Amino acid sequence: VTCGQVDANLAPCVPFLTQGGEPGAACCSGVKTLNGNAQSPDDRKTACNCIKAAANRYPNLKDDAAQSLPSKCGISLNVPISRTINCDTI
Ligand SMILES: CCCCCCCCCCCC(=O)O
Ligand SMILES: CCCCCCCCCCCC(=O)O
Repeated sequence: VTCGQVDANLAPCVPFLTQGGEPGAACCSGVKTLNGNAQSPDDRKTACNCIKAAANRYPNLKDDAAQSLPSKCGISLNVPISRTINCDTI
């Protein structure tokens, strides 16, 4: 898992992450792609830290949209969607 793939798959989610509403088909497709390609614990930790880096690159979006993104796209995660989670301690 590389952070470039994370960014490419989450790029269609920026409109929903800034303007709310419902995540489109492309954003949910990217979310499910990322979820299905991060299988092993190391893959999931890598993807989590890539997502944290991306969130650092967007430091002015609040959390609620990203919190509702997994349920809206039909996935379930074992971590909260938060800037302050520690990815390497699960
Ligand atoms: C936990 C390993 C990574 C699993 C992929 C989750 C898909 C991304 C969901 C959160 C996206 C975001 O809130 O920016
Ligand atoms: C595995 C999903 C959790 C990913 C770690 C950080 C996710 C929250 C970061 C803030 C999301 C945002 O508002 O862009």
